[PDB]
Amino acid sequence: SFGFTDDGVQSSERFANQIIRIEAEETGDNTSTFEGSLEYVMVNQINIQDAGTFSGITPIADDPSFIVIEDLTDEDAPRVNYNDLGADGVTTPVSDQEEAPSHSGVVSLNADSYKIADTVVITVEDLDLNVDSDLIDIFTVVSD
Amino acid sequence: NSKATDDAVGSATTQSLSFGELGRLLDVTFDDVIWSTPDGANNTATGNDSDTCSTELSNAGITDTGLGATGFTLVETGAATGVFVGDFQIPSFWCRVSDTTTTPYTYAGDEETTTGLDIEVNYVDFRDASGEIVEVGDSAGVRAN
Repeated sequence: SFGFTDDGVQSSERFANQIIRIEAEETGDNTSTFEGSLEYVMVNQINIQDAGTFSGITPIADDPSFIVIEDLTDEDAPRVNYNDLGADGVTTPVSDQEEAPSHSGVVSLNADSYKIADTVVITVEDLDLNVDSDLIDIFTVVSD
Repeated sequence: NSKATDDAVGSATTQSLSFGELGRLLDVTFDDVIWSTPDGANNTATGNDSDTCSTELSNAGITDTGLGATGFTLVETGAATGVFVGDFQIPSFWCRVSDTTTTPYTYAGDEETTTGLDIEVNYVDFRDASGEIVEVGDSAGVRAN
Protein backbone atom coordinates (compact mmCIF):
# COMPACT_ATOMS: atom_id res chain seq x y z
CA SER A 1 0.00 0.00 0.00
CA PHE A 2 1.23 3.53 -0.82
CA GLY A 3 -0.17 7.03 -0.31
CA PHE A 4 -0.99 9.76 2.24
CA THR A 5 -4.19 10.83 4.14
CA ASP A 6 -5.66 14.39 4.47
CA ASP A 7 -3.00 17.10 3.64
CA GLY A 8 -0.16 14.51 4.12
CA VAL A 9 1.73 17.34 5.92
CA GLN A 10 2.10 15.49 9.30
CA SER A 11 4.50 12.45 9.33
CA SER A 12 1.85 10.20 11.00
CA GLU A 13 -0.25 10.91 7.88
CA ARG A 14 2.20 9.38 5.31
CA PHE A 15 2.44 5.57 4.78
CA ALA A 16 4.39 3.04 2.64
CA ASN A 17 4.07 -0.74 3.25
CA GLN A 18 6.32 -3.04 1.22
CA ILE A 19 8.80 -5.91 1.50
CA ILE A 20 11.87 -6.29 -0.75
CA ARG A 21 13.91 -9.45 -1.37
CA ILE A 22 17.46 -9.44 -2.85
CA GLU A 23 18.39 -12.44 -5.01
CA ALA A 24 22.17 -11.85 -4.86
CA GLU A 25 24.51 -13.65 -7.33
CA GLU A 26 27.75 -15.57 -6.60
CA THR A 27 30.78 -13.56 -7.86
CA GLY A 28 32.80 -16.66 -8.94
CA ASP A 29 32.55 -20.47 -8.92
CA ASN A 30 34.16 -21.06 -5.49
CA THR A 31 33.96 -17.45 -4.19
CA SER A 32 31.41 -17.46 -1.31
CA THR A 33 30.82 -13.71 -2.05
CA PHE A 34 27.28 -12.83 -3.29
CA GLU A 35 26.65 -9.50 -5.03
CA GLY A 36 23.48 -7.37 -5.27
CA SER A 37 22.33 -3.73 -5.47
CA LEU A 38 19.62 -1.43 -4.03
CA GLU A 39 18.08 1.80 -5.32
CA TYR A 40 15.17 3.89 -4.06
CA VAL A 41 12.89 6.55 -5.58
CA MET A 42 12.06 9.52 -3.35
CA VAL A 43 8.46 10.57 -3.94
CA ASN A 44 7.64 14.10 -5.24
CA GLN A 45 4.34 16.00 -5.72
CA ILE A 46 4.07 14.71 -9.35
CA ASN A 47 4.84 10.95 -9.19
CA ILE A 48 2.92 10.51 -5.86
CA GLN A 49 -0.38 11.01 -7.76
CA ASP A 50 0.44 8.36 -10.42
CA ALA A 51 -0.01 4.62 -9.75
CA GLY A 52 2.76 4.09 -12.38
CA THR A 53 5.58 5.08 -9.97
CA PHE A 54 4.55 2.52 -7.31
CA SER A 55 3.95 -0.30 -9.85
CA GLY A 56 7.30 0.64 -11.54
CA ILE A 57 9.52 -0.74 -8.71
CA THR A 58 10.88 -4.32 -8.88
CA PRO A 59 10.21 -5.94 -5.47
CA ILE A 60 12.03 -9.30 -6.16
CA ALA A 61 15.28 -9.19 -8.21
CA ASP A 62 19.13 -9.16 -7.98
CA ASP A 63 18.74 -5.32 -8.17
CA PRO A 64 15.49 -4.40 -6.39
CA SER A 65 14.07 -0.90 -5.88
CA PHE A 66 11.76 0.42 -3.14
CA ILE A 67 9.76 3.61 -2.42
CA VAL A 68 10.73 6.23 0.23
CA ILE A 69 7.74 8.41 1.33
CA GLU A 70 9.93 10.76 3.53
CA ASP A 71 13.47 11.32 4.99
CA LEU A 72 14.66 8.04 6.65
CA THR A 73 17.55 8.47 9.14
CA ASP A 74 18.65 7.12 12.55
CA GLU A 75 16.25 4.35 13.75
CA ASP A 76 14.11 4.54 10.54
CA ALA A 77 17.06 4.13 8.09
CA PRO A 78 16.38 1.32 5.56
CA ARG A 79 18.04 -1.93 6.73
CA VAL A 80 18.62 -5.29 5.05
CA ASN A 81 18.47 -8.39 7.31
CA TYR A 82 20.10 -11.77 6.59
CA ASN A 83 19.31 -14.71 8.87
CA ASP A 84 22.48 -16.74 9.37
CA LEU A 85 23.71 -20.09 10.75
CA GLY A 86 27.00 -19.33 12.60
CA ALA A 87 30.16 -21.46 13.05
CA ASP A 88 29.06 -21.96 16.74
CA GLY A 89 25.84 -23.59 15.36
CA VAL A 90 23.36 -20.91 16.61
CA THR A 91 21.18 -18.84 14.21
CA THR A 92 22.20 -15.16 14.52
CA PRO A 93 21.07 -12.57 11.95
CA VAL A 94 23.43 -10.02 10.38
CA SER A 95 22.24 -6.62 9.13
CA ASP A 96 23.36 -3.28 7.65
CA GLN A 97 21.50 0.04 7.34
CA GLU A 98 22.03 3.20 5.29
CA GLU A 99 20.21 6.53 5.76
CA ALA A 100 18.14 7.97 2.86
CA PRO A 101 18.10 11.75 3.43
CA SER A 102 16.02 14.35 1.57
CA HIS A 103 17.64 17.51 0.03
CA SER A 104 16.68 21.23 0.11
CA GLY A 105 16.20 22.40 -3.47
CA VAL A 106 17.44 25.69 -4.84
CA VAL A 107 16.24 27.44 -8.00
CA SER A 108 18.22 30.15 -9.76
CA LEU A 109 18.06 32.41 -12.82
CA ASN A 110 21.33 32.92 -14.74
CA ALA A 111 21.10 36.76 -15.01
CA ASP A 112 19.86 39.56 -12.71
CA SER A 113 18.56 41.66 -15.66
CA TYR A 114 17.13 40.52 -19.04
CA LYS A 115 16.19 42.50 -22.17
CA ILE A 116 13.50 41.66 -24.75
CA ALA A 117 14.27 38.45 -26.75
CA ASP A 118 17.09 37.42 -24.36
CA THR A 119 17.54 33.72 -23.58
CA VAL A 120 16.59 33.06 -19.94
CA VAL A 121 17.89 29.82 -18.42
CA ILE A 122 16.35 28.21 -15.32
CA THR A 123 18.21 25.61 -13.21
CA VAL A 124 16.91 23.57 -10.22
CA GLU A 125 19.43 21.83 -7.93
CA ASP A 126 17.28 19.25 -6.10
CA LEU A 127 18.94 15.79 -5.77
CA ASP A 128 15.57 14.22 -4.74
CA LEU A 129 14.17 14.82 -8.30
CA ASN A 130 16.44 12.11 -9.78
CA VAL A 131 14.15 9.00 -9.84
CA ASP A 132 16.23 6.84 -12.28
CA SER A 133 20.03 6.44 -12.57
CA ASP A 134 19.97 5.02 -16.16
CA LEU A 135 17.63 7.55 -17.87
CA ILE A 136 17.58 11.41 -18.13
CA ASP A 137 14.72 12.78 -15.94
CA ILE A 138 12.32 15.26 -17.67
CA PHE A 139 9.47 17.48 -16.36
CA THR A 140 7.03 19.14 -18.82
CA VAL A 141 4.47 21.97 -18.78
CA VAL A 142 0.70 21.34 -18.44
CA SER A 143 -1.82 22.37 -21.15
CA ASP A 144 -5.34 21.55 -19.86
CA ASN B 1 21.74 -41.67 30.13
CA SER B 2 22.97 -45.13 31.35
CA LYS B 3 26.71 -44.16 31.60
CA ALA B 4 28.76 -42.03 34.02
CA THR B 5 30.29 -40.11 31.05
CA ASP B 6 27.04 -38.23 30.13
CA ASP B 7 27.12 -34.77 28.45
CA ALA B 8 30.97 -34.92 28.43
CA VAL B 9 33.52 -35.19 25.59
CA GLY B 10 34.70 -38.81 25.49
CA SER B 11 33.27 -42.29 24.93
CA ALA B 12 30.04 -44.06 25.97
CA THR B 13 32.26 -47.17 26.58
CA THR B 14 33.80 -46.56 30.04
CA GLN B 15 35.19 -48.14 33.24
CA SER B 16 35.50 -47.08 36.91
CA LEU B 17 39.21 -46.88 37.92
CA SER B 18 41.33 -45.21 40.68
CA PHE B 19 42.11 -41.92 38.83
CA GLY B 20 38.41 -41.50 37.94
CA GLU B 21 36.31 -42.48 34.93
CA LEU B 22 38.23 -43.87 31.93
CA GLY B 23 35.83 -42.62 29.20
CA ARG B 24 36.02 -38.88 30.11
CA LEU B 25 38.34 -36.47 28.18
CA LEU B 26 36.71 -32.97 28.53
CA ASP B 27 33.60 -31.36 30.09
CA VAL B 28 32.18 -27.86 30.85
CA THR B 29 30.70 -26.73 34.20
CA PHE B 30 28.75 -23.75 35.61
CA ASP B 31 29.51 -23.05 39.32
CA ASP B 32 31.67 -26.26 39.51
CA VAL B 33 28.66 -28.41 38.39
CA ILE B 34 28.39 -30.43 35.12
CA TRP B 35 26.33 -28.56 32.46
CA SER B 36 23.92 -31.37 31.44
CA THR B 37 20.45 -31.54 29.82
CA PRO B 38 17.53 -32.55 32.11
CA ASP B 39 16.75 -35.97 30.53
CA GLY B 40 16.46 -39.57 31.80
CA ALA B 41 14.46 -40.98 34.75
CA ASN B 42 15.61 -38.58 37.54
CA ASN B 43 14.26 -35.32 36.00
CA THR B 44 10.77 -35.42 37.64
CA ALA B 45 11.45 -32.69 40.31
CA THR B 46 9.15 -29.64 39.80
CA GLY B 47 10.73 -27.29 42.42
CA ASN B 48 8.58 -24.42 43.81
CA ASP B 49 5.81 -24.73 41.13
CA SER B 50 4.40 -27.90 39.37
CA ASP B 51 6.68 -27.52 36.25
CA THR B 52 9.70 -29.81 35.77
CA CYS B 53 13.04 -28.18 34.93
CA SER B 54 13.08 -29.65 31.36
CA THR B 55 9.73 -28.03 30.29
CA GLU B 56 10.72 -24.98 32.41
CA LEU B 57 13.70 -24.41 29.99
CA SER B 58 11.57 -25.13 26.86
CA ASN B 59 9.09 -22.29 27.71
CA ALA B 60 12.10 -19.88 27.64
CA GLY B 61 12.92 -20.94 24.02
CA ILE B 62 16.27 -22.45 25.10
CA THR B 63 17.57 -25.30 22.89
CA ASP B 64 21.13 -25.17 24.40
CA THR B 65 19.99 -27.31 27.33
CA GLY B 66 23.53 -28.75 27.88
CA LEU B 67 26.96 -29.27 26.21
CA GLY B 68 25.64 -32.28 24.24
CA ALA B 69 22.81 -30.20 22.69
CA THR B 70 25.00 -27.35 21.30
CA GLY B 71 26.72 -29.82 18.92
CA PHE B 72 30.11 -29.02 20.55
CA THR B 73 32.97 -31.14 19.14
CA LEU B 74 36.77 -30.92 19.36
CA VAL B 75 38.19 -30.62 15.81
CA GLU B 76 41.91 -30.70 14.94
CA THR B 77 42.86 -27.50 13.05
CA GLY B 78 45.09 -29.44 10.56
CA ALA B 79 45.73 -33.08 9.56
CA ALA B 80 48.73 -33.25 11.96
CA THR B 81 48.67 -29.88 13.77
CA GLY B 82 47.94 -31.34 17.26
CA VAL B 83 45.61 -28.38 18.14
CA PHE B 84 41.89 -29.02 18.76
CA VAL B 85 39.23 -26.29 18.80
CA GLY B 86 35.55 -26.29 19.72
CA ASP B 87 32.95 -23.57 20.28
CA PHE B 88 29.44 -22.94 21.57
CA GLN B 89 27.25 -20.08 22.82
CA ILE B 90 26.41 -19.19 26.46
CA PRO B 91 22.73 -19.77 27.35
CA SER B 92 20.46 -17.46 29.42
CA PHE B 93 19.19 -20.33 31.69
CA TRP B 94 20.46 -23.74 32.85
CA CYS B 95 19.29 -26.61 35.05
CA ARG B 96 21.53 -27.52 38.01
CA VAL B 97 22.49 -31.13 38.85
CA SER B 98 21.34 -31.94 42.42
CA ASP B 99 23.27 -35.25 42.86
CA THR B 100 26.13 -36.49 40.61
CA THR B 101 26.53 -39.85 42.47
CA THR B 102 23.54 -41.46 40.64
CA THR B 103 23.13 -42.58 37.01
CA PRO B 104 21.30 -40.88 35.44
CA TYR B 105 22.00 -37.59 37.34
CA THR B 106 19.18 -36.06 39.47
CA TYR B 107 18.20 -32.58 38.22
CA ALA B 108 16.72 -29.66 40.25
CA GLY B 109 13.08 -28.50 39.79
CA ASP B 110 13.77 -24.85 38.78
CA GLU B 111 15.94 -23.19 36.08
CA GLU B 112 18.62 -20.67 37.10
CA THR B 113 20.25 -17.76 35.24
CA THR B 114 23.88 -18.23 34.12
CA THR B 115 24.74 -14.59 34.99
CA GLY B 116 27.14 -14.18 37.95
CA LEU B 117 28.37 -17.84 37.74
CA ASP B 118 31.92 -18.90 36.67
CA ILE B 119 32.39 -21.17 33.64
CA GLU B 120 35.18 -23.81 33.59
CA VAL B 121 36.58 -26.39 31.19
CA ASN B 122 38.43 -29.51 32.43
CA TYR B 123 40.79 -31.63 30.30
CA VAL B 124 42.18 -35.02 31.45
CA ASP B 125 45.60 -35.88 29.98
CA PHE B 126 45.97 -39.69 29.87
CA ARG B 127 49.73 -39.04 29.25
CA ASP B 128 51.52 -35.98 30.73
CA ALA B 129 55.27 -35.23 30.26
CA SER B 130 56.10 -38.43 32.33
CA GLY B 131 53.26 -40.65 31.02
CA GLU B 132 50.93 -40.33 34.03
CA ILE B 133 47.25 -39.18 34.33
CA VAL B 134 46.65 -35.51 35.38
CA GLU B 135 43.68 -33.12 34.97
CA VAL B 136 44.11 -29.45 33.90
CA GLY B 137 41.57 -26.62 33.48
CA ASP B 138 40.73 -22.95 32.80
CA SER B 139 38.06 -20.63 34.26
CA ALA B 140 36.15 -17.48 33.30
CA GLY B 141 33.22 -15.37 34.56
CA VAL B 142 29.77 -14.85 32.99
CA ARG B 143 28.66 -11.21 33.45
CA ALA B 144 25.57 -9.08 32.90
CA ASN B 145 24.96 -5.34 32.52
